[PDB]
Amino acid sequence: EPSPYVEFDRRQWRALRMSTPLALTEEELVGLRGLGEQIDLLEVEEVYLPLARLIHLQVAARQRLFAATAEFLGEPQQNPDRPVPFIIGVAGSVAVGKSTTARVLQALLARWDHHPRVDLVTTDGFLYPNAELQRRNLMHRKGFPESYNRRALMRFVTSVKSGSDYACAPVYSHLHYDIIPGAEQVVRHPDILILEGLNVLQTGPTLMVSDLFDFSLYVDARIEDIEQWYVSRFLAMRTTAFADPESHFHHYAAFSDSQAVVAAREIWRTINRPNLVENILPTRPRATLVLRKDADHSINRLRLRKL
Amino acid sequence: EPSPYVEFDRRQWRALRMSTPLALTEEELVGLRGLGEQIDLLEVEEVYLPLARLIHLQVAARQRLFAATAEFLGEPQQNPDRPVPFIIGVAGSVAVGKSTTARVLQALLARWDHHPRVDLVTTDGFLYPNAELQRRNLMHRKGFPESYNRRALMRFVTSVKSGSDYACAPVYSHLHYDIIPGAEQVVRHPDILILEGLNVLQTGPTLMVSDLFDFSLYVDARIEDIEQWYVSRFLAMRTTAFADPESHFHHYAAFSDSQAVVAAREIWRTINRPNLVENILPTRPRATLVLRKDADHSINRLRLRKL
Ligand SMILES: Nc1ncnc2c1ncn2[C@@H]1O[C@H](COP(=O)(O)OP(=O)(O)O)[C@@H](O)[C@H]1O
Ligand SMILES: Nc1ncnc2c1ncn2[C@@H]1O[C@H](COP(=O)(O)OP(=O)(O)O)[C@@H](O)[C@H]1O
Repeated sequence: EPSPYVEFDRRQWRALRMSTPLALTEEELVGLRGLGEQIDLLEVEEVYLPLARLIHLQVAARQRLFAATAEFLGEPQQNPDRPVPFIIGVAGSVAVGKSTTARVLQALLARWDHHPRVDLVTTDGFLYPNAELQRRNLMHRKGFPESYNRRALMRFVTSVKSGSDYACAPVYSHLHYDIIPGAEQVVRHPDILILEGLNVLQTGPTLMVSDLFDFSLYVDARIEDIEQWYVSRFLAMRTTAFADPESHFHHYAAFSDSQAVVAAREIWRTINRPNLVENILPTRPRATLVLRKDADHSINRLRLRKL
Repeated sequence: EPSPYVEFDRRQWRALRMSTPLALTEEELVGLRGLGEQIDLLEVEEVYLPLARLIHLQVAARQRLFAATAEFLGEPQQNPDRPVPFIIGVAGSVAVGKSTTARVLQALLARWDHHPRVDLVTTDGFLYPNAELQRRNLMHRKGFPESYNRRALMRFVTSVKSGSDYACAPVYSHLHYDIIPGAEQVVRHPDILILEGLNVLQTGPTLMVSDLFDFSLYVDARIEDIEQWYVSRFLAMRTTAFADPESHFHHYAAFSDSQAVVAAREIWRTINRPNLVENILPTRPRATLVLRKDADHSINRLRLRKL
């Protein structure tokens, strides 16, 4: 039976790397991975390099596509130095490694000879402020579709892909657990934009951001494995993030392995798991490429969307 | 504020026709329109011709796109005489003229110099048989998402776009109001496939048909105007379709204008309107091109998706 997909194991996937060059040191790579992520240069070669290639083969191809509409409408032509921004989306559960994958990807893509302006934006900054969240009674739904100002989010990406000179996005603080007053991230007509978020790939009664993606990634892994990464990281943060007195979570630093595990699991059980099951996972089918990571965080399976 | 859309009035739209040739007589056009549709050669020139152009500009462009993935995967190349089928979807309410628009489009596209194999398939044949509908208690939800064997529908389109030599689809009888036993529509690797249906443009927790469209159309019009076309056509069918003794609706032929109007409205109120409002209209935002028709069935506004 025919399928819209094609799957590989790392062995099959790596052979598609070809000549793509590795332009990242093992040290640069470090400042790119988040706590708990195992990414090393090898994985960047057998997995991220082919991927970088695929994306580059499509950037050109995807443009012939907008050219047509421009030609059809009988408009000016190029401005080879201001084409239509290539939008890439990275989706996946909390603690699955999206940020690592997105930062690495941005590092690889920016380090290509064109030296493209590759901007990265997370939907974090599009959550509603805690005050506003409390108003709607959503302080325990942070991450669910309704906890984001999607109108703003959509306005943003649309602006960037429609060729605006610059666009602004609010900024979220993981330290204070809230939106930073007056903080803004300005994006100036990038060549490529990477939007990272749990709910980037979702669809709805209104034109959404997933409808503006030219390529998409879904970082996947077993649910019990992700809970594990989540709990584990929670305990680990007792001495890194939580250790800071300014942290909205400083009280967890004192917890014992045992209590921390109990706490980490309750949050996972009442917030992140339900959201992953009800909102995130149902979007996985639409991702151009799904990266299957096993229990050790290693990506060794991939599902590509050819149709 | 930037938008993913661009709108035109017929005046602006017609100028994009250019040189596109009219290869249809006023007589050929006739056997293409359904009862009540006002389409004439003029509209085919000021509206359908530009559209035919746009589509042709994209067929080429859309292919450079699959080429890339083929090149990336390091596969054989062309077979210029078996490229990836261009899938087009035509959505819209019951009685809005989809079938006319789809048949005309197919006529125009087939009559292009390449003389492409342009097949047209309606989702009608993918409804569940009345017996099966009765089992699920859906005899009054015919047209709603759940009244279709979408797995089959998806299997079909996927097969055709994945390059199969041929694919089969069941056949629906408007006369007997049910699926025709043993009837099948065989589609052989067309160059272009047009899928016509109320719910073609919808999205869901699973990869769907709308996800395989390379271009899409949404025939629109005011809701009170469509009800009008529906009721009006119901009465008109008393002497055409319903007049046949074999019709599952032959009993309506006898109705008086007044009773028929009462009946037509109850069906519209309890079936077609709810479905249009709850399922069809919410998909309009995702259509590549929306054709706004006014009360006289004339299309004089269009909304194009550039993003
Ligand atoms: N409470 C926290 N305090 C500080 N940093 C955090 C906190 N929670 C998560 N982070 C970091 O911010 C990012 C959050 O990632 P998550 O939201 O867990 O998605 P993912 O792990 O897939 O990137 C990661 O870099 C994570 O290490
Ligand atoms: N009860 C019926 N009997 C015979 N033909 C019908 C009947 N209802 C609709 N048709 C015809 O079949 C097609 C049904 O179209 P509809 O399902 O009303 O969508 P649309 O009008 O947008 O094409 C049209 O050609 C219509 O004229």
